[PDB]
Amino acid sequence: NIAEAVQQLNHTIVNAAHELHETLGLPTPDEALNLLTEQANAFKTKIAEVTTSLKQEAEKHQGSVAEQLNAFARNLNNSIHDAATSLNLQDQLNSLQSALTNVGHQWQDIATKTQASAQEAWAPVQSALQEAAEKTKEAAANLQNSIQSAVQK
Repeated sequence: NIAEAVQQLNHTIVNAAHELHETLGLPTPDEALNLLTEQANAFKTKIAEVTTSLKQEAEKHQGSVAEQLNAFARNLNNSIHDAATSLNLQDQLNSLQSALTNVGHQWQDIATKTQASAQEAWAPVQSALQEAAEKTKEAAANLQNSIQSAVQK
């Protein structure tokens, strides 16, 4: 189930990243920079939301799942914090593209983990993980919609 969610996330992310490159076709090298920074911030905002809600969840469980859950969240947060920092279009673009890529990889990691647990250890936090995956997918679809609408007018 998570597997699915996570698979759908990936596709989303992959595409979104492709589009990032079309920000370069914008009128000014300034317009785009502002656009990007904005988008990056919107994303960052959302990913951090998830991180916080998953941290909360972890607080309710025992064992290594809770540990690992809290960890995942922390990590998601680390791959985004510094993504709208660069002072130029170039670095900005690189930064976002990476940030996006790292969020996807981290999602795959945790998905695989849950899958490899024969004792079904992750079952107890499945809903939370799923919702979070959805929220991440939306953030990335939203971003894409933006890079798209700003390149059609």
